[PDB]
Amino acid sequence: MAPSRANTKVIVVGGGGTIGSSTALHLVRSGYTPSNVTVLDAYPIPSSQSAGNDLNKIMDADADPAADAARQMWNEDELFKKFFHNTGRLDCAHGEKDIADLKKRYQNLVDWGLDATVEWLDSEDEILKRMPQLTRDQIKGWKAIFSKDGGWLAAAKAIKAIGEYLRDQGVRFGFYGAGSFKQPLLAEGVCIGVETVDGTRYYADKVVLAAGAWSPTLVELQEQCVSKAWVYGHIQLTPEEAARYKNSPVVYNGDVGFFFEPNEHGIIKVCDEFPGFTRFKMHQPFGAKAPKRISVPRSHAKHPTDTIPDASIVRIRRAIATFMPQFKNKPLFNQAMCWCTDTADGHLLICEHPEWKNFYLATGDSGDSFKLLPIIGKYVVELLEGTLADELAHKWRWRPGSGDALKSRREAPAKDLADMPGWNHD
Ligand SMILES: *Cc1cc2c(cc1C)nc1c(=O)[nH]c(=O)nc-1n2C[C@H](O)[C@H](O)[C@H](O)COP(=O)(O)OP(=O)(O)OC[C@H]1O[C@@H](n2cnc3c(N)ncnc32)[C@H](O)[C@@H]1O
Repeated sequence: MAPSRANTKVIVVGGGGTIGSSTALHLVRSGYTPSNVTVLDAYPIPSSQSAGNDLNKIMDADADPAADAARQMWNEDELFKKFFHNTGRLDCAHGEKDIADLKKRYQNLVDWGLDATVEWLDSEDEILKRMPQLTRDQIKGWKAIFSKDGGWLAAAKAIKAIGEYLRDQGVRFGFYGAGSFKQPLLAEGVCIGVETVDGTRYYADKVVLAAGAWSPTLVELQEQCVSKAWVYGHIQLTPEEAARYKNSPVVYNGDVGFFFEPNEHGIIKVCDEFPGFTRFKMHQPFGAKAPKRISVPRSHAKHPTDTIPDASIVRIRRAIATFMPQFKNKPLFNQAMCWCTDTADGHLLICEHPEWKNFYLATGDSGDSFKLLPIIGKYVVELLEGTLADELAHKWRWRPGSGDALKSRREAPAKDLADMPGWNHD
């Protein structure tokens, strides 16, 4: 019957990204033999097109079991702890609608699962006493929640640290044409390996597809996942300017955008807040009988001259003019699109393929899974071994026809890059 952990060969497709690197880590921590694990990625770990290849991501206070288990590891696991910056978060709102919603969010913590960590800031001057770097004339009528819990995650560094640990263990890697998945290798309905674009054939007992936004492009997912991009750009502070924002909280206003503490090189990343962009084109995933119109990521790693739409730049410039008016003349550089894939309900897609035995999906990240990096591979290993909790097996199940992922649980259906000029410089 089935091999032991030490004798099981596993291929992790997308193992240079978030879910895939975590899966490879948890296979080695679980006592799989490192040389029996093969990481395949289009790009070397940390993949240059991974959504986790970022200077920073937010760590919030999500009460979910996966998020809580990840939070404990960001605080306690020596591989990850140094990459969690506990700056806290300043969530601001203005206008009657946004303030009323913020006030209810705050009350839902008092009423329910404790505040302790959280403060209501009921005026401009209370926001300024927390964050003196803001400008009063730009925050007229604002209120905020200040949370001391959470902060930001040094995302690319964390995936790089997993990759170094995996290399030092003796995990096997294939990248570029030797890593770019083309198709599963099927033998009478059982997946026994993968073929890459260069024609290399890798054989294993189990295959994990952790290909992020590329997952519905690579195999037929029946629109369960729809891929979308979000945007950012960067500004460079002088050492004196950057020292003002040492340990600064993540600052967010849902009408405006958000920005992070400068990194150790003085760079602040600034983001819009919006429902994402698709990039529909004709493509034929493995298991599709003909080409289909699907959202296919427009990869900045493949197209490094790409930037972001003009509309996005206007929004990011508005966010800088509002949060950091003293920096409005700094150029916005290293502008990029970053891709995720939404399910209709925003829950993960972590399941065995219904026809291809031993081929597992680990995707549906839905734009909020970087914080799960330390833990998510544990659940994927449980899935491979048949021990995943039944409630999670159901929540993460194969579910075509379960709702429109174009809108997902977001405010609107995503707009398409074909309609949003300014990002293509070919
Ligand atoms: C884009 C984005 C995401 C994001 C965010 C802001 C932006 C702009 N803010 C976040 C935040 O504050 N907090 C948080 O927890 N998450 C946030 N996110 C979302 C997060 O980045 C994603 O949910 C998560 O990183 C997705 O992980 P996943 O593992 O699913 O995807 P990935 O890291 O992109 O990795 C996919 C890998 O697949 C490889 N690939 C693609 N095609 C192939 C082929 N053909 N063969 C082999 N490998 C392939 C990619 O190269 C990549 O490494």
